Amino acid sequence: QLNWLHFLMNFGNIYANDPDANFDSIRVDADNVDADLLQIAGDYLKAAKGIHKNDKAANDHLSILEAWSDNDTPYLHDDGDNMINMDNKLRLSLLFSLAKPLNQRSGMNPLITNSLVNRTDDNAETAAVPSYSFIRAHDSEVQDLIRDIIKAEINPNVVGYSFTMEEIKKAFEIYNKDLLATEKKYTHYNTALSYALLLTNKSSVPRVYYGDMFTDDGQYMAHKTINYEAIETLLKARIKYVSGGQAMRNQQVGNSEIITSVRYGKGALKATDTGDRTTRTSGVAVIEGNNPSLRLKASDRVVVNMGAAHKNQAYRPLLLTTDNGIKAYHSDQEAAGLVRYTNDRGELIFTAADIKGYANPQVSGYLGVWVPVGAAADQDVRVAASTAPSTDGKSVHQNAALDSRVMFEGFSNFQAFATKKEEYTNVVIAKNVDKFAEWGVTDFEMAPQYVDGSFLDSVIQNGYAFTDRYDLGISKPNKYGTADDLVKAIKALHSKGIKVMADWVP
Ligand SMILES: [Mg+2]
Repeated sequence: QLNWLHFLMNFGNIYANDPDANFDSIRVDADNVDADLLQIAGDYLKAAKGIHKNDKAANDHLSILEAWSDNDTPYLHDDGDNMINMDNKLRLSLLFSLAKPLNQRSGMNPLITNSLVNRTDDNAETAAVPSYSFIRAHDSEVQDLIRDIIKAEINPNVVGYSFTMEEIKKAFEIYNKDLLATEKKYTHYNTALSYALLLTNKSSVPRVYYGDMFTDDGQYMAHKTINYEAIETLLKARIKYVSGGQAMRNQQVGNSEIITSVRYGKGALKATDTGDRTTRTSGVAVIEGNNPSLRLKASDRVVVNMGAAHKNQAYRPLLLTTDNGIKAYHSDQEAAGLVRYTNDRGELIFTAADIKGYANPQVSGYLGVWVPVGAAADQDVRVAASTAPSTDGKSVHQNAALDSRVMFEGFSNFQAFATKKEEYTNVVIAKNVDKFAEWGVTDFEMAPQYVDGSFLDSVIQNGYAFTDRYDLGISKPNKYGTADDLVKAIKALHSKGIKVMADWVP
């Protein structure tokens, strides 16, 4: 229903008499999506928000399709890029090359080529097709893993997803211990390696999942994951360093392989571009392996071309793999003891002294990330959207301005129920908006707000009549707080210029 969409996009106007309390954008939350409905949703955004006119209008109302497939990408593209779809091939490359157990783990080449964008050499001012990229989401796998854990370790007779509260309790004890284990029976390997690629890739809007920075269970933002520090470090570095063209390479070395991923720096689309002073102190190198047994030969070298702005230059680590986890460096001074140089050609050179396989709770393989020395404390290589008219018939354009955005899926289906007002998700969001701004979050994907411990979207969406979808914590609190708490959260995100995405189930 399009009149329910109209209500959601005017919730601030209708409930609060306050346009600053309106949602900015739409998550089209499908089973199957009819192409006709995608066209009508696009028509709403063009008529109401003028997204066809220029990138500033489009990027202030950036809307997505969630249909668990790539299938609608051609139709969305042909209909004028009025919303962006997921890059499902890249998600599957991250899952199989990095996250899977060793006996199912793919070679690393798909991380480069098995995507909407072949990132071997991505030098485009504007990518052909816009997208968002992610590794996990609220319904990507946890419900399945909790079922697997209960079936294997607690109750082998369980039918479907019909669990007792005590079964889910016990299953999360096992799940949470597995997150902290080197040898993982259930949970994903190499989360930080997946985020290092997601947050340095060109030509996609990355979406960070709440449950990769905080525990999937327990109170909102109460318990940081072991990967919180690595992911926060990458998010802050993305603002400061991540710009320009991309090169990805895949080298056989010793008994295994590595990939390299380079961004040339702001104002350098090609490896030959020299750019300006800001190009010199931006860009990044990511080095990854997915094999804990990786050992380089004494003669093995990994030569990493940083681009023509980076000849004869000091580099320092951002993230390095250690025996026990990942060390983060928060300044040039903190990394002073590990400075290395590019040569006359702008190449970093790594050896067995730098790269080997590790097995720890965060890494199954290898991660190293390097940034140029000398960035100002306030350096920000993001760019604002153009107000010049769009001239190709498309609304959303995957250019440097869209690449500057970060989406945050700001909920877990398995969050604990608040025991006091201070624990309500929407109260906590309002209190912590400075943190989302620090991370470069531009688009905040909120939980469904209408009026329950269900963790299956199927059960939730079946459990509420069409009138229930107008009750956004109004008749009684939703799981996330009162309607007034929702209004305050939307206004708080707007106070930092962060856009807020409504969950629209057609
Ligand atoms: Mg969905």
